[PDB]
Amino acid sequence: SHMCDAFVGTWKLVSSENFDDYMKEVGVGFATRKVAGMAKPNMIISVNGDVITIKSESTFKNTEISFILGQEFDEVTADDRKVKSTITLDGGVLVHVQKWDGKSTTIKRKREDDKLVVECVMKGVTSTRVYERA
Ligand SMILES: O=C(O)C1=C(C(=O)Nc2ccccc2-c2nc(C3CC3)no2)CCC1
Repeated sequence: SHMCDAFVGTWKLVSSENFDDYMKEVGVGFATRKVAGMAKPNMIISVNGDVITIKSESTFKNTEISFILGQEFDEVTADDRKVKSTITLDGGVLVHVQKWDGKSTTIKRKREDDKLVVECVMKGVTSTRVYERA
């Protein structure tokens, strides 16, 4: 047992707050914001050795990242940004930093009760997205 076992599984979006404004701050255009905001993703998290895989599946896009904690990777985001990402575990929270064009955004994933809470921060704007087990 490890590290992320409390994250592993299949998770479904149950609430979102301030996601349109988060997306505006990251630079997402109108049409992508409207369709992305309407998405109801499932989040599938798995671990195999040192490799963590996170899949986000929705009607708008299916995206998947695999990574090793602390080891930077190049990522293409849902909104088609090319970013440099690093994911670490800090005090039981998965912290995902994306860097591009001299900007930065941080996505934190934490277990809280029976939920997986995703907090997304860009400049002063926070979005909170709550998932429960599927
Ligand atoms: O995993 C989550 O809750 C989180 C996100 C998400 O769900 N995104 C999406 C899920 C389906 C479809 C589209 C998106 C989409 N995100 C974005 C830009 C904001 C990045 N453009 O489209 C993004 C942050 C964490």
